[PDB]
Amino acid sequence: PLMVKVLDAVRGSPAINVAVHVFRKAADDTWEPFASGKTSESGELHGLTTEEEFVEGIYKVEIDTKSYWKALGISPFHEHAEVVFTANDSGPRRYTIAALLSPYSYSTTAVVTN
Amino acid sequence: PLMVKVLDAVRGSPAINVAVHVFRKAADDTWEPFASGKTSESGELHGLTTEEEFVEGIYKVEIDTKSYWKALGISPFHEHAEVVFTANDSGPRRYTIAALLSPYSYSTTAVVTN
Amino acid sequence: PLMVKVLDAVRGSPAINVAVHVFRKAADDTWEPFASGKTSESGELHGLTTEEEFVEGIYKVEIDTKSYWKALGISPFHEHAEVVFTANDSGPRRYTIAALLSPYSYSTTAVVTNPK
Amino acid sequence: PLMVKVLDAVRGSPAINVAVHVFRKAADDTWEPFASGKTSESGELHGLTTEEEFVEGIYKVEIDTKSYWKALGISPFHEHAEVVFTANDSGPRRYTIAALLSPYSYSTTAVVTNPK
Ligand SMILES: Oc1c(Cl)cc(-c2cc(Cl)c(O)c(Cl)c2)cc1Cl
Ligand SMILES: Oc1c(Cl)cc(-c2cc(Cl)c(O)c(Cl)c2)cc1Cl
Repeated sequence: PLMVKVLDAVRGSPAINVAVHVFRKAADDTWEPFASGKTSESGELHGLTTEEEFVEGIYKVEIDTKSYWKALGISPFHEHAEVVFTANDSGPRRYTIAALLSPYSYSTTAVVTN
Repeated sequence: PLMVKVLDAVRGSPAINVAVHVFRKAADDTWEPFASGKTSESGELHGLTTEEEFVEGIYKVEIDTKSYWKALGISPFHEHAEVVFTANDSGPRRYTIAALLSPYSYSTTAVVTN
Repeated sequence: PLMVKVLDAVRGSPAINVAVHVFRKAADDTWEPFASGKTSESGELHGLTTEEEFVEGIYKVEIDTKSYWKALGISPFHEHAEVVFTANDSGPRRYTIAALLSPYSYSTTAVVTNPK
Repeated sequence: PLMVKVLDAVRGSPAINVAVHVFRKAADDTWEPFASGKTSESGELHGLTTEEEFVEGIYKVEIDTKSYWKALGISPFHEHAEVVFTANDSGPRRYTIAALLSPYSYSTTAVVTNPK
């Protein structure tokens, strides 16, 4: 039900080997670790969760952009890129969170489908 | 070697049934029709060309954004979105041209891979 | 030293009356309130801080996008847009944090200048 | 009535000395030169036209991104960024055309206001 895709706007490529951490907001408003991984050669991270586990709630996707740029020897602005959203059962069932990265900027969108 | 992908930033979805026209710059600097189609349910348009036909040169991808918004009953700013680039044999062989559409804005990127 | 600018990609306009909260990471690693305000009719928020107060640190600028969209009758995807960055670590700079908002997407950039 | 603003997403700065050419579609469907200039140190290009000259029509703003990147040692993807729009069809408006540039990507938006 959840896929994260990261692209590099400097090289025109997938952003490969980017660390991604997913958190779920707890009852006490803290962020509890949920799923994590590193993007593949396609810039994608699949297999984070299952339909059973991915219940309604507020989730945060944290993308380690700073390490990505530093590994390319490029000085970046942001510490990370964070995407925070509510999962809703009334909407479509599959969520792609995409991010398009530059050193001093990023774009992010959601593609939510059945 | 060429795929076009169009996304809708208002609905969080693929942009389906969007007309896309591809042109190649001729020797006299005019744009000659090359390929065209309409995006699929996934927002993608595959099958535009073949490796044999997609020689080095300057290409233009024109995305009919205005008709897309008008069909949703939404007033848009742009007449269309145009992406103009050089195909280069020294670079990677596969080109994805992606566009993320809003009524008064768009983002576009290239994902160029082997 | 710090300005925030927010634009609306649906209407082609400034995003007016957007709430913005700025935090600074404390020595104990918590986010401390630093400053807040709302965008003006130009989509800009000035006057958040001073060059004396805006010391080195890790700052978070939280833009309350959800409240903004809901008031237009759009049920948006994101809770907020957060921008996290180290500031002033090579001496004072001027920072503009800009965001371009859609219901299911946003772009953000920084314009960083050196006052001399 | 028409301002163009260009930002650099790699450096976090205005995109300075970017060439911009504006065209207007003629009655014979050709693109007629309308006005041109280069972005200033703020990344802005003012003074392209007047409210009298900027009549109804279909306009193209061509931003010469390739030349800009090449001068930074980046071989970019696009030839240029072109923005095509109908202007002033409900009376005069003020238009800001903004672009945020990366070597393989750009974003563009419009801010359209009504002077009253
Ligand atoms: O498959 C995708 C490709 Cl190729 C591109 C984008 C994508 C994502 C963002 Cl944030 C953008 O600004 C643009 Cl222009 C494309 C998204 C997906 Cl899901
Ligand atoms: O003054 C500005 C104007 Cl008009 C536009 C942007 C701006 C900001 C983002 Cl995030 C964009 O994707 C685009 Cl295309 C423009 C920024 C500033 Cl500071």
